Amino acid sequence: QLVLTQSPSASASLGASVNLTCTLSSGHNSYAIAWHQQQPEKGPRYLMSLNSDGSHTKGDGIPDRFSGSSSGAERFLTISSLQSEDEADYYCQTWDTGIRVFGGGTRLTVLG
Amino acid sequence: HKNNKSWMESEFRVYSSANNCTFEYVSQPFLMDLEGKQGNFKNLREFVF
Amino acid sequence: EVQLVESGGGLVQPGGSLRLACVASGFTFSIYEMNWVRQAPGKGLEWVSYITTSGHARYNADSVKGRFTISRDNSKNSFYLQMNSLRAEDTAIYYCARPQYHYYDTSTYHSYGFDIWGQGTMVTVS
Ligand SMILES: *[C@@H]1O[C@H](CO)[C@@H](O[C@@H]2O[C@H](CO)[C@@H](O)[C@H](O)[C@H]2NC(C)=O)[C@H](O)[C@H]1NC(C)=O
Ligand SMILES: *[C@@H]1O[C@H](CO)[C@@H](O)[C@H](O)[C@H]1NC(C)=O
Ligand SMILES: *[C@@H]1O[C@H](CO)[C@@H](O)[C@H](O)[C@H]1NC(C)=O
Repeated sequence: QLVLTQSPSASASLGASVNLTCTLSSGHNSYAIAWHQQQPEKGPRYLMSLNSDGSHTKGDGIPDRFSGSSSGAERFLTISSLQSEDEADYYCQTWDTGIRVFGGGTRLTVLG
Repeated sequence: HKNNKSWMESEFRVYSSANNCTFEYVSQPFLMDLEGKQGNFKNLREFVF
Repeated sequence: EVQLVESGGGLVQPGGSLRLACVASGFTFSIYEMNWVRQAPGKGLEWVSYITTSGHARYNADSVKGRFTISRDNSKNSFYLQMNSLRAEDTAIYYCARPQYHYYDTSTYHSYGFDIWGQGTMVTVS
């Protein structure tokens, strides 16, 4: 079925650049994805979408540092000037015929 | 198992033990995964004996 | 635990022949299908191919120009991508990933999403 592939960890000093990336299958390159901020001990807080063209939108309560992109059959996302509050777990999610899928997790040991 | 978390078929309850063996064969599996494609299609596996 | 390590670096010309390895440890190799990963310098991931638990492959995703090839040594608990022609753009670290699709799975199929990546091997080529 679905490959919604996520990075278990990415490490760099304060200033790195993601906002985690997801990998899709060949048969469904063009479907949009979404993520949920399940930061440790906290519930899923909705932040992190993506459309197939990489147009960016801002959530509530966090700066404009965050960006996005797209290339080929995979989906790529970016930040500039990483900060501390990005310790969280994330959950890729696309839409199918009457199914919420919800994908899988991104328990992330990013060293900040 | 909790400590290994590994799943092993090292179980034998269809047969109690083995004996009088004639033929043994190791090859590519008959049933096919083939999964990876998305959608609502189902893995219909047909066989003739 | 889940952990992956790699080996097989080398500086060569395009069209060369080397042996790329993703040693899979901490889990049963006999039931876990596996992948390979490339990370060009400052460039994003492009997956190439995989070998299933039985030994079948699919060389799609069109970033490969009919160049990368894969294989399997299921018994020795190491995962190999049968390689030839290491070319200029392949200056990369190769964090290889274990799919979570052990071939006994229930519930909704978010399996084979990679729950761990490899230690990585740096193969600089130009
Ligand atoms: C861990 O794995 C070992 C073998 O890799 C298991 O060993 C046998 O497992 C069978 C199946 O439950 C038992 O009936 C045997 O009594 C085990 N023998 C020995 C010497 O261990 C082991 O049970 C597994 N255990 C855990 C906790 O993961
Ligand atoms: C990156 O984070 C921002 C924060 O609001 C989020 O809105 C955005 O969707 C993320 N990137 C992409 C490409 O969606
Ligand atoms: C099968 O094995 C048993 C041993 O208990 C033996 O008595 C019998 O002759 C064997 N039969 C054949 C057909 O090999």
